[PDB]
This record gives sequence, C-alpha cells and structure tokens, in this order.
Amino acid sequence: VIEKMNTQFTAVGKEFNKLERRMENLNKKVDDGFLDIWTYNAELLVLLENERTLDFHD
Amino acid sequence: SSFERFEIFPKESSWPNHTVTGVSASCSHNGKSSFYRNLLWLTGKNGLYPNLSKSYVNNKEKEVLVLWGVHHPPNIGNQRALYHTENAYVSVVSSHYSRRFTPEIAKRPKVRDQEGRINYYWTLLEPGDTIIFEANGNLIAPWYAFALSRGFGSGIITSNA
Amino acid sequence: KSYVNNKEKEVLVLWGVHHPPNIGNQRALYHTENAYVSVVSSHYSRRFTPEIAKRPKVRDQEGRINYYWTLLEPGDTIIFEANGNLIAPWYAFALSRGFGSGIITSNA
Ligand SMILES: *[C@@H]1O[C@H](CO)[C@@H](O[C@@H]2O[C@H](CO)[C@@H](O)[C@H](O)[C@H]2NC(C)=O)[C@H](O)[C@H]1NC(C)=O
Ligand SMILES: *[C@@H]1O[C@H](CO)[C@@H](O)[C@H](O)[C@H]1NC(C)=O
Repeated sequence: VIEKMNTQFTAVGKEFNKLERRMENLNKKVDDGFLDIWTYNAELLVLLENERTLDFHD
Repeated sequence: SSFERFEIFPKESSWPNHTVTGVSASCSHNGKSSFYRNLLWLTGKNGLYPNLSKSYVNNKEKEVLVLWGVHHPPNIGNQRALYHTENAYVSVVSSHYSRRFTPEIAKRPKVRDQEGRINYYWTLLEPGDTIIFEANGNLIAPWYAFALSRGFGSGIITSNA
Repeated sequence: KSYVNNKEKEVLVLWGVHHPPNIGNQRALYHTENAYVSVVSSHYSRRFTPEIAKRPKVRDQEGRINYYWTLLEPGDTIIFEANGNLIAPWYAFALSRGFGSGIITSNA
C-alpha cells in the first residue's frame, strides 16, 4: 500500500491574477477532483483491507 | 541551483551621458528617499535624455533574467521634468523577443504617496542570445541581472514559521 | 469622473468604447479624431483607442462597441477620462459574492 504510492518531488501551489479566475477555478477543480479521488480511495481501501485483514486472521 | 547576481550594466561606465541618480520617498530607507538596488532609474542630465542603446550578450552558460521597467507619470509636467520628450517609448528585443512600450500618463488614485506608476517587465535570455534595449524616455534600466541555473521546480510557500 | 467605493461591497463597473465604421461617423458624434478613453484605479490601468474600419454588417450596423469592465474593491476609486468614444457607466452593481455556482443553459 505504501510502496506503490508514487512520491515525486512536487510544486503544488499555483498563483493566479484577478482576471484569471476561470484558470484559478480549474486549478481548484483539479485539486478537489484529485483530492476526492484519493480520499475516497484511501478511506475505502483502508476499510476494505481492514475487513479482509480481520477475516484473514480469523 | 545557482543565482548569480551580477552587475549587467555597470553603473559608472554604462551610462556617462545621463543621470543615474534619482530616488522616491515611497522607497525611503532609514528616512532617506531611495530606490531599488537591481534597477536604475534613468533621467536626463542638463536638459538631455539621449536615445539610449544597449546590448548584452549572454556569454555565460546560464539563462539570464533581465528586469526593467517603464515609468508612467501621473501627468505631463512630471514626464517633462524627467524626460525631455513627450512621445517617449522604450523597446526591448532579443532573437526571440520583441516588445515596444509607451507610457500611459494619467491621474491615478494614490498608492503609498504616489500618483504615477512604474511597470515591471522581464525576460529570460538564453545562452548565446542578445538583448538590445532602446529608449528615448521613461526607462528604468536593468542594473543587475541574474545568471540562472534552474533546478527541479519547487515553489513559493507563505509562512511565518 | 471619479467614483469612490463607499459601500462595503465590490462594485462592478461597466463601460464601453465606440469604434465607428468610418471617419464621418466619428466626427459626427465626437469632435476629435485622436480620441481615447482611459480608466484607472489603484490597481487597474487601461488606455483604449477606437479602431475605425469598414466591417461586415452585424444586425444593420457597420461600427462596433466594445465592452469592458472592472471590479472595484471597497475603499478604492475609479477615475475615468475621455476625449471621445465613451459609453459611460450609468448604473453599477454593488456586489456581495457567494459560493461560486454557475451559468446553466436550459429552456426548462
Ligand atoms: C517596508 O515595509 C514597512 C512595513 O509595512 C513600510 O512601513 C510603512 O510605511 C507607510 C508609508 O508608506 C506608513 O504609513 C506605515 O506606518 C509604515 N509601517 C510601519 C510599521 O512603520 C515601509 O514603507 C516599506 N519600505 C519599502 C522601501 O517598501
Ligand atoms: C556622449 O555624447 C558625446 C557627444 O557630445 C558622444 O561623442 C559620446 O559617444 C556619447 N557617449 C555615450 C556613452 O553615449
């Protein structure tokens, strides 16, 4: 679970101007999209692994 | 990875035919009117503001970040006091860059204690290329420039830690 | 003209610039050919000039009006200047923005 995560050096934040609001909102859309995907998958993955782990031990 | 701040256009030898002095109260330092260290405000000398022409060759194996600005007086009297032509422009070109700028003189709401404005512009000069600067007024000249060697992108973080 | 934003709201200010199809039209409405308008605020600056040209007709017009706008923050000021071709702001909107939502197209 840990090793398959691809960790790369990154630069997450981006700056936008007053008239670049659509770009800012797309940048936000991208962050929220990725965040909801990773959050949903991380929560769900852990719950599924926990059910299997407890069943594994039983 | 490397940020060399070098003097691109040495003050004393680069501009002997005009004024390389002049400060603003708005940039005051320790009570004295002042200005930026990497930029030089150019004004006329003894009534003259000659056409300027400068050329920098990038002889380093680095990109060079060149900064400059354009003065935008609040009025005509200010432009005439500093520059002696109303139809002022500056021009900056390189093998793959070209911009022409003119002042926009207007009354503006004050910011700090100023009515006029200075716009800031920049370009990255690739190794082996050249930047040619021209002006007949309103030039804030590059004085220092940075020879850059860029690393893997990282970021600007805001924190008081 | 100078408008001071004395409301605790952003003010949306609209204006436009007239772009005559020809010289006779510009002279008929404005009495200078070297017309410009200028709009500034503490953090805004634009200068505009007319572009006079014959254009294909749209509706029944040969000329055009461009529309421009800015959001004025509380406490700031917009200074407008012109010597011709100004479509002046008359009304403006004092805004208080909510969480972003959207423009939806539907005949429902
Ligand atoms: C550097 O930052 C300081 C802090 O904001 C500036 O000091 C303020 O200057 C304004 C006038 O422009 C005064 O009304 C404030 O009272 C000052 N603040 C303090 C805490 O003394 C300073 O002017 C800035 N200097 C430069 C060169 O940008
Ligand atoms: C300064 O002006 C003189 C003419 O008075 C000219 O010969 C000289 O080349 C100029 N120097 C520079 C750096 O422009």
